[PDB]
Order: sequence, then structure tokens, then C-alpha cells
Amino acid sequence: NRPNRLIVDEAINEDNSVVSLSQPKMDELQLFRGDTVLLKGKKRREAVCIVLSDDTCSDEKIRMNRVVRNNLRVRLGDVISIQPCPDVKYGKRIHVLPIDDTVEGITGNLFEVYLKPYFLEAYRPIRKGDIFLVRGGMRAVEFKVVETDPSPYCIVAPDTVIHCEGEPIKREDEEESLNEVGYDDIGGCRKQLAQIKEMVELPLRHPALFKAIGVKPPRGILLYGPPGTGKTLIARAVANETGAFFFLINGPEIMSKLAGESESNLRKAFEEAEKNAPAIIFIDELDAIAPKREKTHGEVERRIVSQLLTLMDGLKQRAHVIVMAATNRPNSIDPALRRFGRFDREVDIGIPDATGRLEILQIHTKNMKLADDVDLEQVANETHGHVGADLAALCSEAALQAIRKKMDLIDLEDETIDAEVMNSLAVTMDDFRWALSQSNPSALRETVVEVPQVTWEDIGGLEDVKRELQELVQYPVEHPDKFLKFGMTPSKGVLFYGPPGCGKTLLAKAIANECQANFISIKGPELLTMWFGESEANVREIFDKARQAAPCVLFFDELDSIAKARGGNIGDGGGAADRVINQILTEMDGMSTKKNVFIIGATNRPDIIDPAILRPGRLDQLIYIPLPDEKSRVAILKANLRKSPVAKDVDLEFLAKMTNGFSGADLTEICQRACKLAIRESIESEIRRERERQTNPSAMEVEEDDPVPEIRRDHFEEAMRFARRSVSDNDIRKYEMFAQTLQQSRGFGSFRF
Amino acid sequence: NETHGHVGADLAALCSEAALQAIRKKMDLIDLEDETIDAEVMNSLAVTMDDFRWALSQSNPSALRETVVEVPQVTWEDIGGLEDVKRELQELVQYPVEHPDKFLKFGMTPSKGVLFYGPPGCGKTLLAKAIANECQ
Repeated sequence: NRPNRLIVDEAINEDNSVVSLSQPKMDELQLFRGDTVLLKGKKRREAVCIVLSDDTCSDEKIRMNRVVRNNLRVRLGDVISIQPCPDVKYGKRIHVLPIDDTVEGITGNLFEVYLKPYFLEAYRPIRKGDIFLVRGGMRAVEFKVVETDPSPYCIVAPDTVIHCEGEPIKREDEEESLNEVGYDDIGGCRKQLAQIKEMVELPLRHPALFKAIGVKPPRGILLYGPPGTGKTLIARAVANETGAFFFLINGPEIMSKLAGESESNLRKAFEEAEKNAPAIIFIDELDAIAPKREKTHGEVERRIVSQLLTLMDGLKQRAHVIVMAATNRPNSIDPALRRFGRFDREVDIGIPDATGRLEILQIHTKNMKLADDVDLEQVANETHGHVGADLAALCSEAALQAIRKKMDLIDLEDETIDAEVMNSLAVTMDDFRWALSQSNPSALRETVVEVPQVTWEDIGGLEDVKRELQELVQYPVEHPDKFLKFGMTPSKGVLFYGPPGCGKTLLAKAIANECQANFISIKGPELLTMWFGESEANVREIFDKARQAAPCVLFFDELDSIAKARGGNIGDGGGAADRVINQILTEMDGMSTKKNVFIIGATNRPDIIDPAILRPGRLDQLIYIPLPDEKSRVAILKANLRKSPVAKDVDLEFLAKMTNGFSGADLTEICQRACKLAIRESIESEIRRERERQTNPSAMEVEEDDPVPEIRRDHFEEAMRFARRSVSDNDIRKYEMFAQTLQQSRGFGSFRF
Repeated sequence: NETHGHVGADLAALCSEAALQAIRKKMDLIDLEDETIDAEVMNSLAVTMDDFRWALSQSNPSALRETVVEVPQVTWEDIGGLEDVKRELQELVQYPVEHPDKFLKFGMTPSKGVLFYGPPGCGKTLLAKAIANECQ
């Protein structure tokens, strides 16, 4: 975004040999094909190379050394104010760094031969930190000094042979240095983190501007409180991106086996960092002395807090450094730092977003090539339930799945490193899908576990209800903007009814199984702490975990059997249940995002319903009490048979006719009874055949040893005769109560104007 | 196959207990043997399915060991009548041993349990104890 920023594309060579400086580049700047150019490179990449001006072949935009820029992590398009670097002059005997990786492949004293070829007419870019084509001893002898403050290259007489370092530099250190934590990994918080970084940088890059503002510059910046995503990543990326001696703090450093040694040491470290330079204060474990010793009885902790405040306050507190408020929990933190001056500044908070997660997912994927035909960004957007910071774990899972696939498809095969196994982990969404099936959000995983179930499509009935639930899930997922465009908001919650849990719990389980996003179920048992004053705390913690779990589906047990706040009595369970209902309504009301809101509860007793929950905002969709209709009974029977070996001798039409509105659980029980009868018959036949002779062909066909491989119509009739009904006059009364609740909340008439 | 209740370190402790029971029997079946400790006799002791079964009956799962404490239970032979009920209980027990086959054939899960709505106060604890003794 600067005039000194031409459009630097990759040069015709990955080195600086075929650079194409534009005619405008060669004109506005003294950009010769063979002139030393002090260009700009990222992560402190001092470029003093001689980039060619191949505007004759094509007077296109700037062409930059691809390999050199990649090794120097340079920005192809940055404002490379490429000026002459004749001022930087090298010494006659400088500490030239002979790399062991450079000699790892070079034959003999090829270092001396290359130096002779490099001392005069080096025929390569004159810089440091980039990828320069250096050939010697039939190998890449990049035995160059990492950098020299004056003239990183030979800017002295060609015969000024710098005294090469005796030790050979191993490739492991070079790899570790190259894999630095750049500001690229600092994405996502491109608003808050960007603002904080700009505040820090302007103070460092234009402190005169801050002084000339007339107002004093900010004395510091307290960092955002990250919710466990790992703020060390941001801190390390900033410290690498920053030229300040960021004194790293540590919780262990706060421990002193002596008297006041930790506080004195911390003060000494702060003083040393300040006197050192306009350094930084990498305040790690920022949530250690959190409460400002308000309720804390620890005098040593109190003394530490006092020393910390004295460092953060008092005379000359505003040094040329600032600390990072990497808060694990801001509620633990106390106001003794929350003031701009009580700490570096007023701190922000950090949290993950799924839309930006694809960008974070993009970075994680770009870290290591692992797929070609995989729409990884598309799937990652399709998987918005990802925990965000767990995107690294998800990538590791995809890598592990691909590694298992390849390493099982072959032997160890270390020598025959397959190109598919060498270049990437996969080339398609096979590994990604394996991970996604395997992967799940770690926070909820530690919070809760689950049992498997069949899909919502794998179960039948309530097609309108299932379609409505799916549409409700998809609407925010698919076109939340359309609802914003409609100028309306999504619905909060639903209520489920029917028979007395005749698969209603099963229906909820199947819906959760088919659920695209996260779905947390609840049971009434995890409610009350024996120690009083904590059960309501447990409810609050559960609600907070749910809120942090957004977008997730909030499922629970039958609320009529869980919390009958206006269903049990006006007076609740010793105030504990009252506070639980108050939090739930406060979960149902107040002011919150509620990205994915759901409500699962069976009409065990419609009178056990709490009216506060019954209202909208607490429950939108009503618990429609269905029963197995004759057609519905036939559908349920067909669905149950679908997973079973049924026989044509059994007539589902006669089964439905005999059903006369029997429970689906009753049908399942009848199926189980018939299966048990058939299994007993088969076992008895096998035993009889075995006992027929000491040498007899016992049960030559087990499915034929069963009355049929499929079920026996005789067994079905026997089970039916051994079965009872499910419709009750008490069930009639419960249905009547539900119908009274409905018709009471039902207005007679079409209401069409 | 019988030891379907205990597992892991419980199974290892059960094996140690079976060895201890067999050794105690053999040493009791012999004298102190402090003068001629026949290593052939010790090897022949080995382990008896009798000794192993005696320990296994003596043994129990560690979780139940802190949970329940059984009392004597008469066998289903001592149980009188309820022939259909006994058959149903036996079928339920056998369901554990071959239910893989049943699920493979039909694909139907078994029932959990039955409410023994017996005669009022006729004594169902007798039935429960008989089942527990017959329980595997």
C-alpha cells in the first residue's frame, strides 16, 4: 500500500539471477540490473542483493527471487525501498559461518574452493538469510555467515577473506530458526490483536508521532484474556515480530525458597529489561496472582502482589516496555491491574470464531501440504462446530488418519518414501473426512461423552417434525443473513411429546446423531451438590459451558421429570431448585448471543411443566403429544423390520390391523420376543442334532436350523398371543390433559383477514 | 469363558488366588515337606480345575467386593415350581452366551428385566436367591 511497493512477482529464476525490474522501477528508483539494492524483507530480512532488471524481456511488474524471498520470508510486493548499500562495508576477517549442512554433501575442502569462487565475483546475491544458489564440490555450499551487521555480504575488497568459523553449523538449528513464529500465525483477531500490535508498533515505529499528538503516548497495553486457546502462540509471534527484549515471565519464577527472593528477582528483571532497551515484558502465567490478594490469606502471595503493583505503579512506572495480560480467567483477575496504570493498560479478551477459523484452518493447512483435491476450506466451513484452537488437533487427526492409511497400505517403507506419502498426507478429503468422523470438540469431550445412535433418517415417523427440526438447524447454518434480511431472529427452543418416552428419548438420540453441529444432552441427575451453595453453582457452570459451546444443541431429559418449577410447586427445592430455574430462565432470558439454542424435554406430565419455561423465549415449539396411528404403526413396524431378517410369511398389513394403536415399544418388544423364540428353537435344534449321535452332522444349516433364516410367522403369532396392549384409560386421561393444554393454547378459526 | 465377571488386575489376582488355593491344598494334602520338598510334587500340583473353581467361587469382582456381600443361596433345583419362569430365566441367561448369534440372525436386542409381580408377600426373595445361586 505504498508507492515504494511495486508489484513484486516471482522472478524468472527462484534466485536473484533473472529478476525483472520494471522500466518504471528502473526509472523512479535507481534500479539497475547489476546494482546493490537495499530492499525490504519481512522478519528482519536485510536484502542487499543485485536484482536484475529484465524489463527488456518483459517490462512487467517487479519480479522477485522466489527461493531467496521464501528463505528470507520476504513479501513479494512489499515496499522494497531498494537503495544502494555501499555504506555497509565488510571487514577483512569476519566470522564467516561455515554451515555443516552446507558441507553435508560437499566433497573435500570445497569450502576453500567455493570461497575462492565467492571471494572475487561471487556471482550470487550479496545478502544474508535468503536462498542464494551456491554451488561448490558438486553440492549446495551455503556456508555463509547468518548475517553481518555491517555488510552481511562481501562489501570489502574481493581478497578480504573473512575468517571462516571453525565449527560447522548443523542443519537442525537452521531448520529451527527458519520455522519461526511469524505474524502470519497471528490471524483471526485481525481487529483486537491488530489494534494492540499497531499500538505497540507505532509506539516503537513512530513514538515521535505519539509525542507530537499533544497527548502523552499510552504507557503500555495489557493483553487480551484468551480462553485457553493458547496465548503463547500470539505472544511468541509478536516477540518474533518485535525487536524488543521480551523478558519472559514464568509461574515458577514467582516461587522463592528464600525470603522475598522471587519479588526481588522480578523487580531486578524488570529493571534489567528497562535499562537494557525499549524491551518488552512477556508476562506469562498472567492468571497466577489473580485476585489482588482480596480474599487471599497468603502473605507471601500478598507480598508478591504488592511488589507487582509497585512495579506497575509509582515513579517511572511508564518505562519503554509493557507487559502482556494473557489472562486465563478475567474473573479471577482483580481491578488492581484493570486500570490503565494499574497494569500496562485496560486488557481485551480473546476468543475463537468459526468464520475466521477457515482462515486459521487455511494457515494450518498451508503449514504442511496434505491434500490436493480436498475442499478443505469448504469442509472446514461446513464443520463450524470446530473448537477453533482445536483446528491444529483436527489437522493432526487428518494427518494421523492418512499416515495410518499409507503405513498400513504398505510396510514401514522408510527407504521407498512414496511420493504420495512424501509430498503430502493425502490429496483428497479421505483423511479429512476420517478425521472429522474421529474428531470432535475437545472442550465438550472433556465435559461430556456420548453413546452411539442411528440417524434421524434411519428412524421413521414425524416427518413434518423432523423436517422442521432440520430446517431450524439449517436456517442459521445456511442463510442466517436471510433471517437478518427478513429482519427477524431465530427461534430459541422446542418441546417434545408423544407417548411416555416410547422412543421419544430414542427420537432425541437419533436427532442428535443426525445433527450436523454440536449437541449436548443433559440428565436431571447431575443437578444437586450435597454441599449446599454449590448445586446452583453447578447449574451456572453447566449453563456457562453451554454458552461457550455455542453453536451447540442444548438437549436435556424430560424437564417435566427434571425441573418442575411451576410443575412441582410454587415453592421450589429449598431455594436451590428455585435458583436453578432462575438461572435457566436467565439462560432463557437476559442478553446473550445464543448461537445454537435447543430444548429437549419429554411430556412425562404436561402439568409438571414450569410455566416460565412454557413461555416463548424459554420454549418456542410445543411438546406435541403423538401416538402410533395405524399408518404410523405400520411405518414404525416397517422401520423396525428394516434392520431385521424378516420373512414374507409375516404380513405387515395384518400386523397394522391388529395394532389398533399399540405402542412402538410394544412392537419392538413383540419383535424381540419372536426373535427370542426363534433363537431358542435354533439352539434346541442344534443341541438335539448334536446329541442325536456322537458322530452326527449337527445343524448343517443354522438359519435352516432356525424355523427360517428370517422370522417365523408362527413365531410372530405366538408372540402376538403372548403380548398385551399399550393404550390405557390413564393414557387416555394424559392425552386428554395434553389436548386441554393444546386447545387452551389453540385459537379456533383460520384467522384470515 | 466362565470368568466373564472379573477382568484385568482382578483377573490376575484371581489367578494368584487359584494358585494359592492349589498350593494350600497340596501342602495340606502333604506334610510340611520341609525335608523332602519334591519339586516333582510341586509341579504335579500345577493347578486343578477343582482348585481353580474353588478359588473362582471364593473370588469375586473387586468393584462388587466393595459393593455387595452375598449370603447363601439355594440352587434352582431347590426352587419349586415356576417352570415357565425358570425357563424364561434360563433363556435370559443363555442370551448372554449366544446373543451375538441371535443379533446376527435377526438383529433384535434382548429385554432388560421383568417385574416379578408375585403374590403379595408370598416371598419373592426366595426366587431372587434361587436366581442368584443359578446366576452365572
